[PDB]
Amino acid sequence: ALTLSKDLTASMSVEEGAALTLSVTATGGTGPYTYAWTKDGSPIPDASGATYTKPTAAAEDAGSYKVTVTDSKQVSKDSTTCAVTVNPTVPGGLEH
Repeated sequence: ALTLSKDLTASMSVEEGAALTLSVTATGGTGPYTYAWTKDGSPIPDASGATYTKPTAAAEDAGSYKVTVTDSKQVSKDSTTCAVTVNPTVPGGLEH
């Protein structure tokens, strides 16, 4: 439940149109971080920057988001699991 200070996001459970922030500080690994972004079985929005937001996530936007970020001790750090579930109009689990 413990993030790096504040996380990029924690979780959104919805039908497609979830609310996602992807966020770290960036350089080529000096102070701020150089990176590899992935999510929990799914592709992430473009990647490789520092701070990006997905205001409405579609089907390939469903999974859990995580990031491998290296800084100035040449050390790779991991930033938080942001879990977004974006369903089709709903399959028989919630109210059906």
